[PDB]
Amino acid sequence: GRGAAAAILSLGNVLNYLDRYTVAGVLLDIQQHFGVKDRGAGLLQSVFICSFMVAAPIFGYLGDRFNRKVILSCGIFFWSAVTFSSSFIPQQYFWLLVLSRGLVGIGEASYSTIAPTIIGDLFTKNTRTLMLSVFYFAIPLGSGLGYITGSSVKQAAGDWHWALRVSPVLGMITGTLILILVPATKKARTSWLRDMKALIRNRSYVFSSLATSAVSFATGALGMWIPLYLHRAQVVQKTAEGAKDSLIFGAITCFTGFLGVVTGAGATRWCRLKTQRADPLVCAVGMLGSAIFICLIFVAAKSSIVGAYICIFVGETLLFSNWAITADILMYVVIPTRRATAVALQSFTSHLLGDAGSPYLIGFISDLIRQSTKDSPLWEFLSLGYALMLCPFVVVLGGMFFLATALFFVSDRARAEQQVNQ
Repeated sequence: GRGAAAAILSLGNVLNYLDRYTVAGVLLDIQQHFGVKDRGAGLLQSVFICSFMVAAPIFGYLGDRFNRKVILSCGIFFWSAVTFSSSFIPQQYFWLLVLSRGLVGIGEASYSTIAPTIIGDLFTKNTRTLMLSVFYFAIPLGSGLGYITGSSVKQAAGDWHWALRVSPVLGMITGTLILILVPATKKARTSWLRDMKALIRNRSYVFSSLATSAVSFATGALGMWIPLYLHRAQVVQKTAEGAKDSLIFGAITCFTGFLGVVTGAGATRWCRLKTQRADPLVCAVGMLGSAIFICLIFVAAKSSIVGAYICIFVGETLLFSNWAITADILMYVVIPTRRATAVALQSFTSHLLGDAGSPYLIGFISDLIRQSTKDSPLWEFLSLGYALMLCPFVVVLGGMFFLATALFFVSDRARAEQQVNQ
């Protein structure tokens, strides 16, 4: 009953992230077929994330206006149909694909905002901790499966459109299953405005919000431009493959996400006993290590793709570890009454600052570098590498933000406790 409901919800989340990251696996094919440059490639994910972040709050308000199950199922159908329609688009028109990506982002935001409430409502007896943890595990597996499925469908069918055609068919079924296995779950604006007005004064919360914004920026840009960068490295070198590269990247991504969550949680646990501020400090250490390895990838790639893959592995491990700890930092620094507003504000801020227009930023820098210079495989590879060299700096800045959050942690916890008393 309820267990099958949460199972189908987790499958829907996996398919959600699969649809989200399918485009990255065949970005090269899409770019070659549509005759667009790195800027046009960026536009896709930029508009997608923009629509997602703008939609999540309106979908929360739809949730407290309408039923959760109805919203979530109508969403599923919506983005599945939109993805299938996007698969069937003439090459003459490209903005149609951007609009389809935006609509899919709207739907995926609806899901990401509605499903957690359904999971929480299903179980209240402390099983929801584990079931929500399953929901969270659905994320890295979802992204890895997106990469792998896109690459494999492209390699088998020989045409990229099929990559966008297969997933909707899987999605529609899950939607029909969502209603079948999941039972139905069972002034304020002024208060929220005061909540924001007093949250902006929270130093540690603001610094953690900036840090997670840098995290989102780096994650989005790198996860979207790594496949193209690897294929460019291969074409520069005498011997080249691209589906296998995306397969390896997706496998590494999911495995590193799981291992990184585990290692981050554990390491912050052992570090707590040494000193308070352990969670921000371990976040900063992980961020800095991720920056070092994301900088080393550019030196390793030209020598060999495999070295770049190990660098990807390490950087992904750390950059995924930091999430589970920044979450705990957030829930420490903010009081219960005002935790929902703080979570929504942090999510929107992270999406806007990072992963919203970041792919377009990388693509625009790469296009500028290619335009100023002559265009050829080596120039393309070097330009994309230089454009990606911006992400390590953002990761270092996020580590500095985590350090700042560390500096003002105990006093903010004291304020939170003294406010909780009353």
